[PDB]
Amino acid sequence: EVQLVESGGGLVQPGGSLRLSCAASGFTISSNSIHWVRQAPGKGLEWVAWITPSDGNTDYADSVKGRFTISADTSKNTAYLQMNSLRAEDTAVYYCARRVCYAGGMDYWGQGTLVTVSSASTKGPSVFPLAPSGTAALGCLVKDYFPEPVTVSWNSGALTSGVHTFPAVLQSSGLYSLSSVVTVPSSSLGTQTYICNVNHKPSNTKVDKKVEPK
Amino acid sequence: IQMTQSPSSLSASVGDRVTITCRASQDVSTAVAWYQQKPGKAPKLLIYSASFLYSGVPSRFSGSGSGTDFTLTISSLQPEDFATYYCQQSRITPPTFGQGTKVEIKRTVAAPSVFIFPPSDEQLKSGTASVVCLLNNFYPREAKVQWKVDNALQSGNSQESVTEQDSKDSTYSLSSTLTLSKADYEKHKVYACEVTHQGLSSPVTKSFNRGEC
Repeated sequence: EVQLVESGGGLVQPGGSLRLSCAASGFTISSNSIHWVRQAPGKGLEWVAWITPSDGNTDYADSVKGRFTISADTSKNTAYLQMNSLRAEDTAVYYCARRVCYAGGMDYWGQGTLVTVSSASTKGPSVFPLAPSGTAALGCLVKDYFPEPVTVSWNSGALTSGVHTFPAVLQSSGLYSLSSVVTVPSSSLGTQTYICNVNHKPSNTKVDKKVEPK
Repeated sequence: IQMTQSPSSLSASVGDRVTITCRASQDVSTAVAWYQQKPGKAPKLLIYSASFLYSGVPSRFSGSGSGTDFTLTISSLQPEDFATYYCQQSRITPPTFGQGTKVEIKRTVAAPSVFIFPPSDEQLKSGTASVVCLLNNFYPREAKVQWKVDNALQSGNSQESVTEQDSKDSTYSLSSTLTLSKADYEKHKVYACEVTHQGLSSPVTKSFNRGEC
């Protein structure tokens, strides 16, 4: 099967550098062009650069020219995006994709990797219960973390029905917050335990919070 | 070259035909492709070279056009078709994406179930108080959620978040979070969220009185 697998993303200081990698399986990268496409929070898709590894010809979006360098190592079947002089505008999920031709389109895409450009320090979340009180609702508030993302599960993955984990929101403090909620039988509140399992990889924070009726 | 998509957004019922248009500032021959993107996920190729269905894509998707005027058509819209759809021209470098068109699934009206949550004792010790209101499983997305503290309407101290449309029943859920200092929180008794929605005959209010009153 054809697969593109990206790596190299994360949190960087403004003015800093980061190199993204796109490793291809199931085809040779010199057979096509390889593109990088990004999506900033709440915005549309933006093309950033392409390369034809057969001859090393390239092109860049005007906003990235000089500062970014696209390259390829055919002996590793991998393409790269060297990003320098990073600005907040560059914060985005970065995708790589192959362009196939017969007349064509981008048929195989990488999974995406999140690049956050900021001077703010990593910070793990505080996790507070949203206590219940027939259907009853309960949840956890995951507050004051940086950067994204956080993952939330319930009862270590045993509870998935009726779960709603909301998108993160940037607060005026520059830190993220989100809530996850679930609806359950009202009759279960006293005897069944409900635990919010929160993971924040960037700060190596793992928290399990029991949510009880108050 | 500029790719202008129309409409910017649309809603249509399950089974209906949806048409999205992409117009180019110059002749791009037939070098135009269409992509579906679900929130947080890699785009997926639907149509290439203006009219060709990419292998594995459902037969309900089709594409037409040449020169300066291109269209993507979904002949029978399904609940899983909610996404942002993008055109891209690749006749000349640089390739250019359209702005995107958000497709929403229209369905019957459904009133939200409303829940309110006081701040935890743990949070109160930190010096801050968050009050959360949940509106669960409703349609349409449009909802007015108002905070009242001791029956006084609140101004610039809440933030809302909405889930993506449910893939099976096409509903939304919404959270509104009111954030106050602990000092301000402890000056008032009644915390209430009032919800106005097309599915509700009159506005629904859920409240609690601080100090388990």
